[PDB]
Amino acid sequence: EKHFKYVILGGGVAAGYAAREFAKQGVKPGELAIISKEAVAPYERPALSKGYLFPQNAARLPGFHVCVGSGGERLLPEWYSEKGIELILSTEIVKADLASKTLTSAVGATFTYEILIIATGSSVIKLSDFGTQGADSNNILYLREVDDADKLVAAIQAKKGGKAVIVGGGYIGLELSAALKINDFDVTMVFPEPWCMPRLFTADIAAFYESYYTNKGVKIVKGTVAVGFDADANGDVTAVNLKNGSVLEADIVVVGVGGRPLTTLFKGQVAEEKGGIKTDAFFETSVPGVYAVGDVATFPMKMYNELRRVEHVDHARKSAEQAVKAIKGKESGESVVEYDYLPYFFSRSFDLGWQFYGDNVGDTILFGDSDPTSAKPKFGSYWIKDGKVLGAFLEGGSPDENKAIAKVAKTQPPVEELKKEGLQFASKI
Ligand SMILES: Cc1cc2nc3c(=O)[nH]c(=O)nc-3n(C[C@H](O)[C@H](O)[C@H](O)COP(=O)(O)OP(=O)(O)OC[C@H]3O[C@@H](n4cnc5c(N)ncnc54)[C@H](O)[C@@H]3O)c2cc1C
Ligand SMILES: NC(=O)c1ccc[n+]([C@@H]2O[C@H](COP(=O)([O-])OP(=O)(O)OC[C@H]3O[C@@H](n4cnc5c(N)ncnc54)[C@H](O)[C@@H]3O)[C@@H](O)[C@H]2O)c1
Ligand SMILES: O=C1O[C@H]([C@H](O)CO)C(O)=C1O
Repeated sequence: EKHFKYVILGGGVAAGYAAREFAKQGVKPGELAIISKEAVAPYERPALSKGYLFPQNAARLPGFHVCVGSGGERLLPEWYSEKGIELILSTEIVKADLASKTLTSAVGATFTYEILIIATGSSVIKLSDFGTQGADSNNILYLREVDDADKLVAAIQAKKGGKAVIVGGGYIGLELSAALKINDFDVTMVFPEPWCMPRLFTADIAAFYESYYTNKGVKIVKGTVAVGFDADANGDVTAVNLKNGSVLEADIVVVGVGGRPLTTLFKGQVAEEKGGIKTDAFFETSVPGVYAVGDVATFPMKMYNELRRVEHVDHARKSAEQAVKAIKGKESGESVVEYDYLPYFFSRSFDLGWQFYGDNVGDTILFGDSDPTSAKPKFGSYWIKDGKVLGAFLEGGSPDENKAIAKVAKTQPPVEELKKEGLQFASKI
């Protein structure tokens, strides 16, 4: 049975960033462990949908260990041992007893803590979860962890020049459709909503990305879902059957239909809200000494006076740091500031890249141009509620422009004629 003062459960983004902050905060050898089911030390998960998939000069471990994704120092396994931070890899925790402060691995082993950080991230939703016919076929692929990414790269090699079907029109769909096309596949994206990224993109924004993709030769089939798959005698996928009776031939299927917080270890033991583990502004759960960070946390979003859960990397990094600051604060007597999060989302594909800051509520307007025949296109939007700008999006911004939209979102300036020189508005705030 192992004993640690601090245990981080999960070896992902939030775990690595927590490890960095513990080290900044003076953690001593033998005090901290990170327990992860993965076989590798924490890494910047966003690379798996982007650089990992380049057909040459691809990202690979140990390159994109944390914290290189935010311009930080890289934490190789050897950083952890030299600091006496125990990485316990290839270890899945299958039970957590918060009353006894003990965790039990799949293999029977046991681990105790005085302070626990839950950083278990999200599951990948799978068509097999739905019981979809033929969803067990080979080369139907998901992307959450580096092991999944390796399987996809291997399929991309095995099936080169063939046909790929991307199921889903969220972040994964967007990024992976682009990656497959760059890898020389005939690519078709299939999704049920009226335009891609329906939660964040407006119809205007979505139409830009759809036309851009179309121009790159990506086929887009809207208004339907996969209801079945054909497989060959070896059980490899050969076609995707759609709700509307169409069939798409496929050598590879990539599915991105959402993720859900991995919180079932704690079912009944902590308070839960909006699908995640409820926390305060310090990431502390119902149970004292038990924190929850990253994708699992439902936490108070100061600037919008609501609880929220966020499933993006910037929050994973920041929430991790905050927890460690709160823990360390309590040891010498806090105060620590409440988490004050400004939402930051972003995606890049092909030669495109956008950022969004704030909250996408209220009425929207589009500025700039907007032309999918490029180059490089530069256009944005503002979300306006109660006479204030609450949210801002920009595709193709320089660093000063991106900064300027972030400042709009953080300061919520009043407005009416923005559309006029939209970007200039941000540049003058
Ligand atoms: C492929 C991909 C690309 C993405 N790209 C972007 C992007 O470009 N921008 C952006 O904003 N967001 C992106 N995201 C979202 C972002 O990566 C997440 O918000 C972030 O990883 C959350 O970090 P976290 O540590 O909560 O969880 P995760 O990094 O998932 O870490 C969870 C860790 O806990 C381990 N775990 C879970 N249960 C157990 C257990 N029982 N025992 C031991 N270990 C366990 C997992 O294996 C993992 O190591 C991306 C996500 C994916 C999947
Ligand atoms: N740049 C980024 O921020 C980025 C990039 C990659 C992954 N991710 C994260 O990774 C996780 C997984 O992403 P995702 O794209 O899978 O989730 P997502 O929630 O961003 O979107 C999933 C999409 O799946 C579709 N959907 C739901 N059921 C479906 C079905 N039966 N058939 C077809 N489509 C269906 C909807 O169009 C929805 O838009 C999320 O937490 C996401 O935030 C983030
Ligand atoms: O935040 C990120 O982490 C990775 C970095 O580029 C990894 O260095 C990535 O691709 C991002 O968008």
